[PDB]
Parts: sequence; structure tokens; C-alpha cells
Amino acid sequence: MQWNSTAFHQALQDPRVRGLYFP
Amino acid sequence: QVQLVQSGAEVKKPGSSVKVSCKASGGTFKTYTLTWVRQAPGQGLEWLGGIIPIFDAPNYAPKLLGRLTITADESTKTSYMELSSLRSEDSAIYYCARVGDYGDHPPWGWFDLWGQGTLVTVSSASTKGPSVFPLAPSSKSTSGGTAALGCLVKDYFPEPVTVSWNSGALTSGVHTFPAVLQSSGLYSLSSVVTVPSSSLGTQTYICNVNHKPSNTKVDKKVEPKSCD
Amino acid sequence: EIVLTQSPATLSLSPGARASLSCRASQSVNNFLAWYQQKPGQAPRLLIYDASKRATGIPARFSGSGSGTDFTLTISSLEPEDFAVYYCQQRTNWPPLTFGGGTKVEIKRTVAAPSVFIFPPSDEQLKSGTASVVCLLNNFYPREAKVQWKVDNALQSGNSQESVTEQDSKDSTYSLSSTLTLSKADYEKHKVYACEVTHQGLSSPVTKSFNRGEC
Repeated sequence: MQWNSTAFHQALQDPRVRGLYFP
Repeated sequence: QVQLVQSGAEVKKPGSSVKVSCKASGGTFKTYTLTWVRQAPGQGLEWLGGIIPIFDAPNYAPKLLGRLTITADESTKTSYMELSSLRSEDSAIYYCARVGDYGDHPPWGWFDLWGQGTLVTVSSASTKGPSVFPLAPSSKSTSGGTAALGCLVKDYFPEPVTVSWNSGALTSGVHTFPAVLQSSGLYSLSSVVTVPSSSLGTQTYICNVNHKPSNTKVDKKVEPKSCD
Repeated sequence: EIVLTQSPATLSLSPGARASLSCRASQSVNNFLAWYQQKPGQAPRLLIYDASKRATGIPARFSGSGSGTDFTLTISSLEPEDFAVYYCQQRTNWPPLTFGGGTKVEIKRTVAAPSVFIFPPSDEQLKSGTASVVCLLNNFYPREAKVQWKVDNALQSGNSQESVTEQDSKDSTYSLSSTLTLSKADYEKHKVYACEVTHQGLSSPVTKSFNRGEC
């Protein structure tokens, strides 16, 4: 299925993944 | 200072596909830079999709999933929107828009710069020039007062048509109406002007109609109808 | 999907007046709401973002407020260039990102009655098997108007279409056409063609008419 905002922010719970958006 | 320039109008049959482009004139450009939105005639804005940064993941309106593809060529700073299996309700102006910074809330910022729009018409109709008919001033026009006259521009496809009066010299009193789509699938509009009743005998009033899609231009002089 | 509902659909306000536009979300969007302006023939333009931040280039008379589900765009004193359609949008929940349905802010001016004109079909058109009869309502305000076609005293329905101009830049009025379409066979079976117009500016409905084949 498509990604969605719930699943996306779940993925960003990982600090390294969140860090991709704040280098 | 970055500008977004979209490709030109498209006319498509149901079931076909369309690919619209949007080129940025400069600035930093990634595949995620440009999102697509559309607006059907007289309706509001509908998000089509965009690209999630870093993952470079296209994300689409659920109602178009499977039919819509957004891609981008970073080397040419161009985004492409391809919509297939077209339906009449896909008729709309399609806009590209730059997504701004997302702040602390990825993946989307706001739409801070827009292209000029691309008209896409989906219809079974075929190109056809208009017939132009006079809207003649009434024989009961108030003496020394104001008379209305016009041209009916009927049964053409696709949009647009332009109308001027007297080769552009006459703008006082002109109203050119938005076209209506008829159940036949062809468009029609009228253009009217109000003029001094006392001028109806000596001044010429000509509507200049141009339907570029069919290479049809007509100039019609409109005068009071003669009795028998 | 988060549905954004805008209220009212249309605001009629004079230049200089305060405008207050509402956008409500079906569930909370925190502060992740923006407002865009759109004029006929132009792309939208961002005004206010994340509920209350003003985009660069946007005048200080535009302010946004609200949080969660209830948001307001206030234009403290309307300028002529502010009469336009306004959309809200949220950037937090997807897919799809969603827009409200828009609120149009239009210019309130004094009531002006339409001048009405009727046009018979041309002989040239008749040769092709169809008759178009046109009724013009010129330079009126407000936009609401009722047009009724009568053919030999029979009220017509289903066979007319209306078109309306945008508000005139010079006088803030509207103009409107109503076009009655008949087959040639129906047209030639009847005599009296009339357009009857009702409007706030008229103390009695105006009827304009012609008799087919009479000068």
C-alpha cells in the first residue's frame, strides 16, 4: 500500500531516520 | 526569482493519457521540489501528488492511484505529471507548485510558488469551429437611448474562443460571457455590447471571433434586422 | 482523510470592511493549516501558513488564527485587490493532502437593477434546425437574479442555460445571459417568446418579449 502520514511518522521514531530530515 | 513554466494546453479522448511538464528556471531542484494540483471548471483545488524527500517516494491521491505518475528530471529541472485512462472529470487546469521547507514536520512544506497552469480537456468531441450568429438590436430600442447588440458564438470545440469588437477599438460596454458546455459536448458563448441607439444607422459594429484550435476566424457586422 | 470545511461560501463586503473567513477540520491538524488566495485566471498564492505565519510579500492586513480544528483568516480592512477566492489547506495528514472548498469574497455595492434585452434567433441559424433565444441582464447588483422563459405563456424548464460575468472592475456589477434552445420545429409552432426577470432592484418583474415573424 501507499505510505501514509501515520506510517511515516512511525518510521521517524527511529532517531537516525528522523535525522535524515534534519542533517 | 525562480519561475515555473508549464507545457501547453492538451485535448484528449477518454481512455487516453496526458503528460504535462513543469520546468523551474533556476534554483536548487530535486525530484521532490514540485507537487501537482488540479482544479476542475468552477471547482476547488484537488491535490494530485508529490514526492516525499529522501525516500524519493511518489505519493498520490487515493482516487487516482494506479493512473497517475509523477517523475522529475533533475538535470533539466523539470517535473512531469502523467495521467492515463482519462475520463471527462479529469478535465481541469493542472498546476505544478513548489513545496517549501517542512520546518519541524516532514515530509511536506507549503505550496509557495506555482506554475501558470495547463488546461487539459477530456472529451469525445472533435475539433469544430463555431457558427456565429447576430444578436440584433431591437427595433424598439429607446430613441436617443441605449441599444444592446451582440454575437452568439455557437457549437465549437475545444476552448478557447476570443471575441473583440471593431478590431479591438470598442471596449466601452462590452461583456463577453464565459462559455457553457452543451449536452451535445460543444461549447457556446455570447458577446454583447451596449451602444447609442442613434448610432445604429451609421456606425459599424463588428464582432471579431477567433477559434484558433480550428483555424476559424469570422468578422460579423451586426445591424438591426430589416423588416421583410 | 481530514476534511476541511469553509464558511461561508460567499462574503459580500464593502472595500474597507473587515472580513472573517472560517475553516474547520474534521479532526485536529495542530497548527498545520495554511490559507491561499486565488483570482480568476490565476494560480493560488500562499498568504498565511502554519495557522498564523505571514508569507513574505503578503500585506499586514492579513492575519490567521486558530489551532486544532477551528481556524480563521481575518482581513482587517479589505482592499479592492483582496476580492478573490480563499482556500485553506492542511499539510500534516496524507494521502491526500486536503483543501477546503473555498470562500469567495465579493464587493458589496448599492443595489442596481438589470437592464434587460431579448434577442430572437437569426434566420441563418434557423436554416440549420435550431433556434437560440437570448436574454441579457446587464450591469446589476447583487448577483442573485431569476430569469423565467415563457413561450405562448408556457413556463419553460430544462431548455435554458445561464452564464454570468465576473464582477466588473469599474462598477462592481454583474451581467448575465440566459439562452433558451429550441428545435426549429418547436420554435415555428409558437408565437410569443418572453424573458421575465426578477431582481431586488426591480419593483416589479421586467418582461421583454417578441412575436415570431413580427418586426
